[PDB]
Amino acid sequence: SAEHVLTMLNEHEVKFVDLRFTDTKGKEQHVTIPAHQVNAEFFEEGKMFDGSSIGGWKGINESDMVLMPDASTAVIDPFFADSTLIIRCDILEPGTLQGYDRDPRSIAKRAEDYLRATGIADTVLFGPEPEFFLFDDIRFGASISGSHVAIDDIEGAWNSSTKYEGGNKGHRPGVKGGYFPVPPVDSAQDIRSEMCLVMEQMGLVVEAHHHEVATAGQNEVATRFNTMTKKADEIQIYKYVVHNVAHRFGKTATFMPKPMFGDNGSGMHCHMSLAKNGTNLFSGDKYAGLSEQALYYIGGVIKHAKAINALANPTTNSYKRLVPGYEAPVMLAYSARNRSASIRIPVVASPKARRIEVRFPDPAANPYLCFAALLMAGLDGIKNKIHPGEPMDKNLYDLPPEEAKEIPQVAGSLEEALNALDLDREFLKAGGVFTDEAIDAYIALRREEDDRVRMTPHPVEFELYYSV
Amino acid sequence: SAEHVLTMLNEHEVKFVDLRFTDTKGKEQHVTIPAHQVNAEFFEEGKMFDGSSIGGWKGINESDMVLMPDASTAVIDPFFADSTLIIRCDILEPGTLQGYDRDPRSIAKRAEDYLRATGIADTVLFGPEPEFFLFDDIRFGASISGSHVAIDDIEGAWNSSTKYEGGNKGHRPGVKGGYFPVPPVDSAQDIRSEMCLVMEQMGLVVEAHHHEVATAGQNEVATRFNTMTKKADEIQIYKYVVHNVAHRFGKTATFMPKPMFGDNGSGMHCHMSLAKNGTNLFSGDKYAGLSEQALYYIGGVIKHAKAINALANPTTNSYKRLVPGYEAPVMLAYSARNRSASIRIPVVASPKARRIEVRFPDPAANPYLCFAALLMAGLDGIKNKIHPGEPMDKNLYDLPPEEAKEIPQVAGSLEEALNALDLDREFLKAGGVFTDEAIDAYIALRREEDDRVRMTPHPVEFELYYSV
Amino acid sequence: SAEHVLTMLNEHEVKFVDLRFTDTKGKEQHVTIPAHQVNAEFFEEGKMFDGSSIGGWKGINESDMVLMPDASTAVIDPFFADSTLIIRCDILEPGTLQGYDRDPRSIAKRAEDYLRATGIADTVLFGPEPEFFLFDDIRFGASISGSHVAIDDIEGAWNSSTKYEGGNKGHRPGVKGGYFPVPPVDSAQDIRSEMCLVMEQMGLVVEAHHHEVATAGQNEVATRFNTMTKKADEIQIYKYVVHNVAHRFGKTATFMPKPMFGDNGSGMHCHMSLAKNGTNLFSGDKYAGLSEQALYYIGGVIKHAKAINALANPTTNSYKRLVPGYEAPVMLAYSARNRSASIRIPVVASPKARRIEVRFPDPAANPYLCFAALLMAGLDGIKNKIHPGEPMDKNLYDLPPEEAKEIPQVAGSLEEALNALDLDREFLKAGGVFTDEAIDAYIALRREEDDRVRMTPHPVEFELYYSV
Ligand SMILES: Nc1ncnc2c1ncn2[C@@H]1O[C@H](COP(=O)(O)OP(=O)(O)O)[C@@H](O)[C@H]1O
Ligand SMILES: Nc1ncnc2c1ncn2[C@@H]1O[C@H](COP(=O)(O)OP(=O)(O)O)[C@@H](O)[C@H]1O
Ligand SMILES: Nc1ncnc2c1ncn2[C@@H]1O[C@H](COP(=O)(O)OP(=O)(O)O)[C@@H](O)[C@H]1O
Ligand SMILES: [Mn+2]
Ligand SMILES: [Mn+2]
Ligand SMILES: [Mn+2]
Ligand SMILES: [Mn+2]
Ligand SMILES: [Mn+2]
Ligand SMILES: [Mn+2]
Ligand SMILES: [Tl+]
Ligand SMILES: [Tl+]
Ligand SMILES: [Tl+]
Ligand SMILES: [Tl+]
Ligand SMILES: [Tl+]
Ligand SMILES: [Tl+]
Ligand SMILES: [Tl+]
Repeated sequence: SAEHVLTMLNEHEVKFVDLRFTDTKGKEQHVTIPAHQVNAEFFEEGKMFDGSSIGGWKGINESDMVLMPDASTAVIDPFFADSTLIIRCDILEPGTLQGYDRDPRSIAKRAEDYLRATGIADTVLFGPEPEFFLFDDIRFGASISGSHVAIDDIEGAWNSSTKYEGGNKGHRPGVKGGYFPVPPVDSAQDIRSEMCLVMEQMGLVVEAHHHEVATAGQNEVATRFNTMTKKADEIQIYKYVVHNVAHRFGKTATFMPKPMFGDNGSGMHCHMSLAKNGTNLFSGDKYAGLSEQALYYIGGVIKHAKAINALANPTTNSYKRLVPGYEAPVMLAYSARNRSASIRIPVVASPKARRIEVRFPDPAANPYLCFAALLMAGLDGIKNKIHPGEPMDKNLYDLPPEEAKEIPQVAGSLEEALNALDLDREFLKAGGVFTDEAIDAYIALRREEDDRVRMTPHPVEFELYYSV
Repeated sequence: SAEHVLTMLNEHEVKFVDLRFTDTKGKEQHVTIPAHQVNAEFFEEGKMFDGSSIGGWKGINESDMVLMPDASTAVIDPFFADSTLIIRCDILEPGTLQGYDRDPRSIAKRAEDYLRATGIADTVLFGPEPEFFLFDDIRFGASISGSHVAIDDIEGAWNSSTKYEGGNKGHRPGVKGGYFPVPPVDSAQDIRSEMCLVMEQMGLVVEAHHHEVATAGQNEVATRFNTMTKKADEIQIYKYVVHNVAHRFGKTATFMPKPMFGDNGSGMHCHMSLAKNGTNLFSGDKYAGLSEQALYYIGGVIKHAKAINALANPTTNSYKRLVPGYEAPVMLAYSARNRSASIRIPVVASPKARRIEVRFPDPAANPYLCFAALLMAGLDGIKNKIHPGEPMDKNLYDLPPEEAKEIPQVAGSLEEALNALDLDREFLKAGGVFTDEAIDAYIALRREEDDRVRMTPHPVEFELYYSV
Repeated sequence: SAEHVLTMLNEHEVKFVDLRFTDTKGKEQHVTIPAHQVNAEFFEEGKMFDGSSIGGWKGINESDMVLMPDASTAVIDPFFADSTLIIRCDILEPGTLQGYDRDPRSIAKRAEDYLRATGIADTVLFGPEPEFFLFDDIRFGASISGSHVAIDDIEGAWNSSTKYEGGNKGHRPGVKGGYFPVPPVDSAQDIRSEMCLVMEQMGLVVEAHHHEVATAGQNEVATRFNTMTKKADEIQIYKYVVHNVAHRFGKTATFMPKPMFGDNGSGMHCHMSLAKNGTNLFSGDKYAGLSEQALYYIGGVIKHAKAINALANPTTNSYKRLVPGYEAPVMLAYSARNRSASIRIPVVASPKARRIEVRFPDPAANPYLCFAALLMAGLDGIKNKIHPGEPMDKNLYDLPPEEAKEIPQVAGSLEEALNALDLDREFLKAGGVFTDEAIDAYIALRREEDDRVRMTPHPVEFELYYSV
């Protein structure tokens, strides 16, 4: 906090302070202030901007907002050359100092408050498992005469034939085979561990690291859960460390859900549970150790899944991952074993660790809005005792049409998720967490992104239709 | 001052002294003298030149002028290899030692004197927000067979498709999107902070630093306000540090108003206020906390805007920024919210900080002449109680022809600004600040620059007319 | 006419008929119809289109218009591979069959009618002297990262140093020196004569051909005068032959007014005279053999010059030619000798050949609208006895400020010419020749072209301002 922060300034001879926050789409933003500009004043009323310059926050008249430093988030940047301290901020409306309707962090905080207000529980626990890719070269573009994307990495199976200037060494993970081969097949041990050390120096707690399924560098660093809002902060720090350590090693990292057709996409499973006075409200006598409270939570998520998709799978690319695969978590059902089920129930020893894992989210999701939406849906399931029906332990739709298998599924496109969010918005507006304008603003930003993809001719359309 | 300067010579074992001053166009100039040439004599009567060699100062007969060191400006150069002390100078006429009519610094000082002489206030406060671009490669030329300009930077969105020799890393700001993404999208954190540290070592006080809106490296370092003339000095030091730190990092910086069509231009908003005995003469009971004195100041600026343009937007390029955009500050009106308004009224807490922000200036402007012109116009607004009319809080001309929206606007071209300055020159000649010859000399220099642009075929004219 | 046309179809075994017309900007357009589609019907009511597809003619609702073949214009295309007959058309409104307000050809015809209606004369004679350039290679472009134009030709003086694959032969016209050197310096004798033979095969009458002043291929083919509308038709045929013969010889021709800075631009002087019952209404007892009727004509042109500019110099490029040169015809005065005068009075033997030469037009001008505007202005000079004042036989403004030499001049920019046309529109609306919508539509098209040039950074601005 304030008192502590002034200490860190001298302990580390800090020269600058990097004010950070997240935009509507979920991208961390920043502005730097010299250390000498930090004072008593600054902490109680923050510093403001010429904001009319950000996206989905742009009001023609009322362009000015306030940056409120959260003294608890203070952490040293491990990359910058001059000693600089990062301080996450909240965006508050001037004078009122209440907390901008469109500020994703404020929204997540409101949802945490509302949890307590309803007395259903006092804390929400989140454990995302975000995956990513490390490449050596990424090129792309689109103009009137065409479009293209070219991915390249030393691990790419396609390079088995490539001439290298010191010789092709040839130990690389094949398609869907990068799982756990030891080095030299796995070329990222040193890279992943650096990411872990740095993540920890930034307040995160690492549980594990490993290469993922896809060829061409899919990797993962598993970090420990935490309270909802703090965890979304951690996700932003996580992405920052990944992006920058990658950069510092001559790589380029991406959190895109599906960079390649034919190999694994990157997902962000979300483990969750509620608690009250140190008791796990999700352990009980019901299915797999679940409380009935947990089942209503599930029911809520299943009822509002398509709307949640607009936040957990916010890109058109997200829908290229959530494609009728067999492992692809698209079926709106729960199970402890079935992998077609978008909600896995971790079979676990201690009741203290009982929870649910919503598998459909991907890393492109704004952690704040996605996490909050998951919660609000779960709470609407509890407030309204929405029974999640029976578990789907049998086997996926590849167990094709048995009754056509008309099991509820996730949105099949962004346009559809956006639609769902438009209509099914009430559960989010509860407790005044999400406002209509906040929701409409979001829908509009994403709608223009969807347009670019729907309007621009796709390379495959030529393969399919040029000789029509 | 003199006494102090002789100290710095020994404290830093200074080997050279760099005499600096600014030409009519606003470019800092210099000549170096060995430290041993500094003495008692030098400070009281300066050292002179073979001046007939400078532009707009060139008189065929009377070519000799005097360089008068201002001992208060002494500062060490942070780039030069041999210890050298910079000393800003004033250009005085020989014998009389009065202060050259065409010397921009002398002109700014005369305007500060005149403020006090009229007793309207004792000090003028200026806070420019100059923006700039950092590129990797800039090429251009014009000959009988053609013309061309090619800009290139690692951040340029157009490079998303470029092959790089170690691989394209791909994290770059899209068009109009370089605003606040954290690194690696923002590639200039280390660069900006170095600029800040150095600026401070040169007497400036930094308030903040951040990437700007445009792709391809638009950046900004916000420095604290100061008295008019001292601030124009600071602008020259600011440009020097930016240009040289950029150079030292393998970049090239430009303060051009509009290097690229389709993305943000660089502006130099000017925050201003007057004061007397430590009281802010701009706080009052009127609109948004303004005094009536502030409104008359505004009235003056609006009345003489087109003439001020000739100094605040002195290039033909300036007019490619001040183009009917929606954010483009071209409407001669004041408002606390409306962004179409070329004069924003900072909505602020403390009356101590009340002021106005004239948004149309750009960095190509000679800080001295531009600042002085702004003042002289404001004073003519006060001396003559020119009511600024009513505020324009409604909404910009994109709120097209409602009455054709015949709101006063800034000059639409340099030729027009020069014209305005020609005719509307009286407010500048007040107090003998600006002389006719000084003004005519300036108009002529700029007029020949305008000619080159008006006379040389433009690439786009071929796109438009070759098949005519 | 109709009867004759059906003859030519069999005499030349015509396979196709090319329907041609001119758009608002002045570019010839076409659509091809098989010869078998020509019949009785076709001539009396034409064939129509899905027109909503043309520029400045685009009405969202009422998109359909009629193509009315003018049987007198029938001529064989000398380039097309299959025998095809060209037939110029008029654009008429459906049902009414009256003649589109925005059809440039209809407008020229209305102006010829109006001449007769006022009884001032029965025929208008026009003799344009359009100049052009023949290049070998022309490249240009503009994107967010830059712009460029590169001209190249075997005659370009800059190629004196170029390595050619069979050796540089070295006989080329220097800057401003391509005037009349005999071949091999003049490399276009064969090219020009082919153009002449073809022009004649297309109904034109050639008076002379020669190389022009500029290096890099400026050339000219002088054709005989003719009645106003027929002459504008001839100009379109002229441009067609030039463009296509050039193409057929491995060259590329342009009618741009000023492709290069530093050498001659291309102009289109317009010789004019009026007649009644075979008598030249311009010969008289007044100045240089002129009638007083001729002087009033001149007066009219001088009064409405800036408005006429919007049609005779319709491009931003046009204003790079009409630049204070000494030979540059920018002064609104008449003279038999002075070359600063934009209106030369040909000193000639026979009274039968007395006329005036308005020198400021360039080839980018829509011949119909430009010619019509010249006439309408001259007629307004006659109807209102506007005395042209006294002749300017002395010497040009290079005979600088003698009284500042406040002689009327042509528009200094397109924006200004467009302005003039906006305000000074009445003389054109006379006789219902030009309608308001027709004029406003034109002004809008050109206004968007002016925008591209005013908004796009110019290469020279970097030369001048990058180090600002
Ligand atoms: N209530 C809870 N109790 C215990 N662990 C939890 C709870 N809520 C969330 N978690 C989180 O489950 C996450 C880890 O999953 P993991 O299976 O190791 O990832 P991956 O198999 O995708 O590499 C951790 O972040 C873990 O701490
Ligand atoms: N009278 C005044 N009182 C307080 N601040 C002033 C006064 N006059 C000018 N200023 C200046 O306003 C300027 C800063 O603006 P800023 O909004 O941070 O820039 P940007 O948003 O363009 O990055 C500073 O240079 C500030 O010190
Ligand atoms: N009334 C007229 N009587 C005679 N000639 C006329 C008349 N009106 C226009 N003309 C035209 O003047 C034009 C020629 O000019 P010219 O000086 O040979 O061109 P250039 O010197 O530019 O190569 C011809 O097209 C000529 O027929
Ligand atoms: Mn995983
Ligand atoms: Mn998992
Ligand atoms: Mn800015
Ligand atoms: Mn500002
Ligand atoms: Mn000629
Ligand atoms: Mn001529
Ligand atoms: Tl900005
Ligand atoms: Tl896995
Ligand atoms: Tl995965
Ligand atoms: Tl010199
Ligand atoms: Tl800007
Ligand atoms: Tl000539
Ligand atoms: Tl010419």
